Amino acid sequence: EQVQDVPTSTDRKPTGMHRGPGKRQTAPKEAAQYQFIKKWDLQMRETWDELEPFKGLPKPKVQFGNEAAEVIWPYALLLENVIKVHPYTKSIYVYYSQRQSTPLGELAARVAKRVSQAYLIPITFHNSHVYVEAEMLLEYSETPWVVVHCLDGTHKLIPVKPQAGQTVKEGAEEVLNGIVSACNEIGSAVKNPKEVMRLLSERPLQNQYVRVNYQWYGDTPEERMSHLVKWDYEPEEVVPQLRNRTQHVLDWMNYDGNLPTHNS
Amino acid sequence: GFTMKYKRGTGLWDEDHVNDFDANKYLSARSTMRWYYGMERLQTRNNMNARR
Amino acid sequence: PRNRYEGKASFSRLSLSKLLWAVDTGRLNPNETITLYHLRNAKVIADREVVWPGMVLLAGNVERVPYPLHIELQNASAKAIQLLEEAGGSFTNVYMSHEGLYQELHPEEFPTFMEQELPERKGLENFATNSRKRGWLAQWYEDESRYAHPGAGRRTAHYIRPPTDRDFPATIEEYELAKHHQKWHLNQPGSATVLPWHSLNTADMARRSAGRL
Amino acid sequence: SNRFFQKFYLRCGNCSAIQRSAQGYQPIANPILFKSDEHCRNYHDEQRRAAGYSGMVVTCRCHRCERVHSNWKVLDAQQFLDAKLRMTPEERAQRLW
Amino acid sequence: STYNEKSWLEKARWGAFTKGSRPVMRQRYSAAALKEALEMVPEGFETCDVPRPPQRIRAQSEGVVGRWYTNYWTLHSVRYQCQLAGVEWQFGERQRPR
Amino acid sequence: VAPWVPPPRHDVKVTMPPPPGGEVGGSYGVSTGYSDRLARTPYWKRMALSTYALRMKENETRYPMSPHREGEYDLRYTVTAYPDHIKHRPLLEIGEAHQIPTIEIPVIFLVNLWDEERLTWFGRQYETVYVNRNVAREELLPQRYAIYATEEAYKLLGLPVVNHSIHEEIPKTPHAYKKLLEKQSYTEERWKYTIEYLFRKYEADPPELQDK
Amino acid sequence: ARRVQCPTEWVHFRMHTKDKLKYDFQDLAFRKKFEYSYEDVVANAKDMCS
Amino acid sequence: ASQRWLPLQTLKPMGHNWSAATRSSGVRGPHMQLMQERLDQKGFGWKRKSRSLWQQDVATAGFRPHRYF
Amino acid sequence: SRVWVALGGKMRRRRIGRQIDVKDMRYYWRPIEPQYQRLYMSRLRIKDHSNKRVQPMRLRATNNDIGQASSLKEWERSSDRKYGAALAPPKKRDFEFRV
Amino acid sequence: SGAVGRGSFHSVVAGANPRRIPTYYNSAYELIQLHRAHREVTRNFLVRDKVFDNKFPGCSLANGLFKMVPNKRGNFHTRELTESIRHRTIWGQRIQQQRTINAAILEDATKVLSPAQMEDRFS
Amino acid sequence: FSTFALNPETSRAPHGPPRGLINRYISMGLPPWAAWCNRVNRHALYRMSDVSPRSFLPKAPHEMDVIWMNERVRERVRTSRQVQHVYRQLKYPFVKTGIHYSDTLDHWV
Amino acid sequence: HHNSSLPYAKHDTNNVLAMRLFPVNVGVRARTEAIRIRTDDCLQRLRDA
Amino acid sequence: RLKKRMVGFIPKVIPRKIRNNMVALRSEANTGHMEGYIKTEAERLDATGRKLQKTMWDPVLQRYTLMKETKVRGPFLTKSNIARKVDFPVGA
RNA sequence: ACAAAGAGAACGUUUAUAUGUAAUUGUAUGUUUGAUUGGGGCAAUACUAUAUCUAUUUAUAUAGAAAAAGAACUAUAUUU
Ligand SMILES: NC(=O)c1ccc[n+]([C@@H]2O[C@H](COP(=O)([O-])OP(=O)(O)OC[C@H]3O[C@@H](n4cnc5c(N)ncnc54)[C@H](O)[C@@H]3O)[C@@H](O)[C@H]2O)c1
Ligand SMILES: [Zn+2]
Repeated sequence: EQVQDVPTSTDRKPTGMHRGPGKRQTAPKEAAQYQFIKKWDLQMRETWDELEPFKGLPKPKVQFGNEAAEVIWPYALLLENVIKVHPYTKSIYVYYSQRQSTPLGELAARVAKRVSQAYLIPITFHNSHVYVEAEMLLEYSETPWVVVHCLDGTHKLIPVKPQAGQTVKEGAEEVLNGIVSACNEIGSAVKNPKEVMRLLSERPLQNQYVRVNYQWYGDTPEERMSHLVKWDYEPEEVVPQLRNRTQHVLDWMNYDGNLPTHNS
Repeated sequence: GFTMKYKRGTGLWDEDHVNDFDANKYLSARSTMRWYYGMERLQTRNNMNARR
Repeated sequence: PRNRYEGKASFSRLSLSKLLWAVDTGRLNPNETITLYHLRNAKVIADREVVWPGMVLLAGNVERVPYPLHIELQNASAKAIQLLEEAGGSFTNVYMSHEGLYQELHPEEFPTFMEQELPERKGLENFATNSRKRGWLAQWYEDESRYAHPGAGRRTAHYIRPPTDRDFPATIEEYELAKHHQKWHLNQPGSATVLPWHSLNTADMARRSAGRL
Repeated sequence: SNRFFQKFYLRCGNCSAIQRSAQGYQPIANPILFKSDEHCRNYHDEQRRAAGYSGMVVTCRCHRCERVHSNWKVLDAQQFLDAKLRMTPEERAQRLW
Repeated sequence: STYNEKSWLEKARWGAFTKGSRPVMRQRYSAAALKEALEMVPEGFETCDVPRPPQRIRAQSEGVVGRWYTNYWTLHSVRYQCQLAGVEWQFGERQRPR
Repeated sequence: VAPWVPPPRHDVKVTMPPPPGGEVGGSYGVSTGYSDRLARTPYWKRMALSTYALRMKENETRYPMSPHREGEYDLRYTVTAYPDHIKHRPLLEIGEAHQIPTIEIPVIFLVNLWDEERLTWFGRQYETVYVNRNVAREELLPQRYAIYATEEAYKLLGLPVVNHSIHEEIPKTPHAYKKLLEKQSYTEERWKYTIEYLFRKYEADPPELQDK
Repeated sequence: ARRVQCPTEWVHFRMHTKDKLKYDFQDLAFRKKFEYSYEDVVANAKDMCS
Repeated sequence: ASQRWLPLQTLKPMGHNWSAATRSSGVRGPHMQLMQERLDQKGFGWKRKSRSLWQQDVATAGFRPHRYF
Repeated sequence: SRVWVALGGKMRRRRIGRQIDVKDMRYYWRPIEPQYQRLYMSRLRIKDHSNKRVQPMRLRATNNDIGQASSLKEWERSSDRKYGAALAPPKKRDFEFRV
Repeated sequence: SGAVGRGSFHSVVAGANPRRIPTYYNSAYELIQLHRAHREVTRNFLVRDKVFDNKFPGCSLANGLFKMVPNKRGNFHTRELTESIRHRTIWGQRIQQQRTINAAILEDATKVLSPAQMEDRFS
Repeated sequence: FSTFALNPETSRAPHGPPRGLINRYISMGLPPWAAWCNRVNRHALYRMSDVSPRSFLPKAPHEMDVIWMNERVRERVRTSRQVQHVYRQLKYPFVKTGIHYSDTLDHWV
Repeated sequence: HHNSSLPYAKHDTNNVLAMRLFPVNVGVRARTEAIRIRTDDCLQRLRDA
Repeated sequence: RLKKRMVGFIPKVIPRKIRNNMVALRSEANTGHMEGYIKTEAERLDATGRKLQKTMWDPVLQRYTLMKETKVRGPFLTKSNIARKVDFPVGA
């Protein structure tokens, strides 16, 4: 990892004065010391890389608004922001200007760039059909837009319109309810579904680039699938195929006159 | 251990389902009074024991 | 060479001659579908011969059955079935779990219907759902079970409900595992579904590899 | 590990939202190529969950405050009824489900 | 321990301990003696919550007493005499989670 | 000889035996409590001193749990009356190696403490710091610079009650600890995991488009 | 003080037989529980007409 | 009768998993020790893995040289 | 007439180079010669000696005698362990069953 | 459960049973095991009500109580007695059902050829 | 025990009651070291199910001195090296010199 | 020598007439159990005629 | 027991044990078959630098196929005995 | 006991790797007298070892090794 040149020794005076095998050589507590110390000294030389684990993942398309991909995301964070969209939406693009002239234009781009960072990449990781991508345009475009596509090839625009008084910490939440609304509305207003039921069940994984720091989830791919495992207590399926008893349907209520009375 | 305790009183008389190997061929006059009084005793000796 | 593990399908043989001998003798009533309660309570078979699972009807030298005879037994032999079925009878092979074996022999201890669990998976493979024995689930299996969930794709045809909103592999390690498997096995049609390449050699996961149909 | 099913009733510390989180059936590490450390600490750890998360930090995501933390107090299900039965019918909509 | 409450023979016979094929509620109440037990099942209660105690806990229903509905064995035994009696079990059934 | 044999421990209820010893604080090993005060008073007496509304409060069955030892199963229903072995297990099982690594605990500093060697702050006043387990015990606590960061320590000082889960679980292996560091890095120092801190790198222009 | 005041090898009559039930055994106080007399076992089981 | 048609036999391209000349081959019971259970790839290796066990029972597969075994 | 048929002697150790038509005499269920039939089946006869009309114990447990133990007038009250519970499939428990 | 001709619930498969009312059966063996079973339920009530008649004055002091502890008698009534009534009822139906058929057979048969040969045809 | 690569958690045994020998002793609460017993008598699966631990205190509890919180001297049955002899030994806990500062009595103790 | 399958000499082994006509796909112990269920039918067809 | 190496009739030579005298003629048709074969003196001595080959009934295929020699110890169908795919001169 | 590791290593424990005649366990043969142990053959279709010699004359099982029909390792070569 570039820090694996641990000196196979350590300053510590060897306990066990006498003699024997295993003396004066590194310990797995000391091997983690030098690993951290010489990790920091790179992290000052800036040569230290964090794409050492994420070597198989296809390196995301670099772009100036697409820094959301190169971030190593905490798996305990992508669990919190569990956003889901209608499955027939193939992609989401969120473009926004670089510098925004009007004061309310800088408001929206803040929301876009926020939603470009906060809510877009969880949707990728959670839904895995959508190809979430964000690009920062370069001009005084005081309004960002969102291109919510769909599997049928159709698509819409979602003019990112936050209110002047609101913050951006909810301006996205509005935009969120402005996208996940459309996604179902587009997916409800689709044409014949037999085709998109094939593409969707053919669309490869779009979220491969996503870099998830599986923190305290490193035991086995069982817990790496912990966001797909979804407990469902009180599950309800009350539609039984009842098979009634046609032959001798009566005759349960007509027998064993218990201990025949005085007449018989 | 398990000794068929659900059979102690579930016999038709008092001398039944009580294992008494101590028998004899001819139980005499007072050995028979001793016997009949015996079966009922360890039938009421058992009960009021188990009731107390 | 003849071991009996926990769950073996080894029946005690009730020769059809015995059952046919009784029905005329008068121990068994030909009207009432002769479930194993009647056989046990009429002293046709004792306690020392009904060990789970119940019995097996064997057409032993019985070249003919004269009257329409109805039976609810466990795993009749194929000839014994085609003998009752010729004389207008029936044979609906009940293959009850052990919990069902009790509540059929001593129902005077179960005042109400205490629900019965379906038999072991090994039994459902061979008797309970197999129409060759007219197992009692050969109606249900084709009617309700053999159909997948109305949302399941190709990979999740066996889950009670498709665990994803899309048939395809969910995450990377479910994918690269299936991207390697489908070319680990030479590219077969269904080889997409990753399978464990180690055979436990258990008797439960054993179903008739060769046999009649 | 785990072999038997059990559902706990975890009480958050931030909102005290008594949410229940179960523990499914996760099969034993393979005995065919046995490994003494991974097994005997799978088992000993299993008594520690089976006794209501004795020596473990509980890490499940809340349902009320949507976030994952480690602040849950594992309620034995007669300390839960002590709590559930003693909440006005409106706060049962607030803290319970 | 100089005195053991029970010899190992009865630390190792779970049949006297577990609830398996063994009734754990002795008294069988009448019709009106149940409609007067369920009167104290409080509103907000649901059988879907009182769980099965583990094996290591004895199977003992001390009967219908104060807060009997939390005794998992008293609850599901009363719930069963309400069947043989015909009383209408309002509360929910054991929801086997999946 | 015993003049005045003491009365049973928790005999305070009028028509039910006192809970077994051990549960009240005494000697374990016996399941069923019994108090000769209760068994001698005839039945009508026990029904005199009590009304029906009360017996339903002391009949009360707290079935698995114990009403007294809060959080532990009632010791008249366990396999044997001793305390639950499983909950109070010794930290080392019968075979494992003692590789319990160095653990750092949270302490509430009580005076603005300022190191003169790193020239920075061990800790501000009234802020909880994760310090070594043998700095705290040996250097921070004996002098009055710090105390532990327990729940009640917060209560005594005037701070919003925070649950650090101080030693809620000890890790018996380094990599079993370096997972616990990842849990505690999330709950305690949460600002590390905001969408704003994962993007200090990018709050403005991607650096390749700025001046020089 | 709650203990019984003799080495329990002398009072082993109580610990192994079916006196394990008829006796208080809390912290080795081998003292008899309450026990009805036979004038009462029938006074309490006839008044019920059992 | 019903004119329904079914073949005479089911041909499965499956291969038998018990070869008479292979040692641990067979169909084992659902609770027998699966093929080479506890062995860990070594001859009688489940013995060598006993010292590795954390704690064993008081009566645990001890010394027993096959004498009149 | 109860043979105790046993498999071939040399069927796993050394195969390469042995005769071509004797590498298969190892495959038949041959009887063991009666001089050993009587030795091994001697430990089974002892079950009730001097009773000239009880047959020897069998090698495998025949299906009717297993129940013969629980077909005794004293076992009629053990619902469990009757009608075959060991050789039954593994019991099924409450989904909450736990130890 | 089976135990009568109604078919156990294992007619989940809708196995019908046609060609019925086909057999006159005198219920010979079943009436035998009824008189045997009716003797048990009465031979059980005799036990459930055994009450001390101590013909001796030594242990006369229980001459009013039942011969079984109240908890046990309260069990044996429910374990063995009330079971034996169900087992008696079962035969009280497997016969009351089979008679219903015979009542129908012995009419449709009496007509055809003879009311004299009839109880010879069914002899 | 199942053989698939990725076994997602589930309510019940997905493929029937878990097969294998060691799954047989876990299905009854025992620990996986029961697989190494030669005799599993009704006392044995009692002995090793840890109903009541075979584990005691070095001195009398009424006369104990060093603060043993919840510990015993549990005996660890070891099986020896190449020739597997079974021997057992009593393993203690690790007592440290607890040199604390109880600020009640403003001094180390 | 050092062969395993000596040519068909006079031995009444499995139905070699049907060992030729059968899919090699199936394993052995599942073939010799299936050339018989083929032959078992060829025996019924012959008896009926 | 000791006595690990026997001493009565230590045979001069011994055909089965010689650097490659017993060879598993595994089938070139990667059906996993093998037919253990001791190289005779015609190949015991290195008359063959080439790895032995023979035509033998492949009992699986029921066809005479090649038998390339190979050490008798080893898995006989490894991921090296996969043949690269090829489109046959048949088909459209 | 020696060494490793873990505890800001305040000292007691637990491990791992090691196995000490300080270690008290068990083996240390059998047959003819000190050598021999195998399967054949010639010596009246006798064979004590008699007398001679030969040689792919083969080392059964159980765990591992080879997973289709095919296969390896070793034991006074009946082999506790
Ligand atoms: N293998 C078995 O478990 C088994 C065997 C024989 C009988 N049973 C039947 O089980 C029934 C009880 O149900 P379960 O098996 O779930 O266990 P259970 O006995 O715990 O059932 C709950 C409770 O129902 C009550 N009850 C049972 N039968 C009753 C009756 N006839 N009238 C009134 N109350 C009654 C008892 O209090 C019992 O404890 C009994 O009626 C019994 O005859 C079960
Ligand atoms: Zn919360």
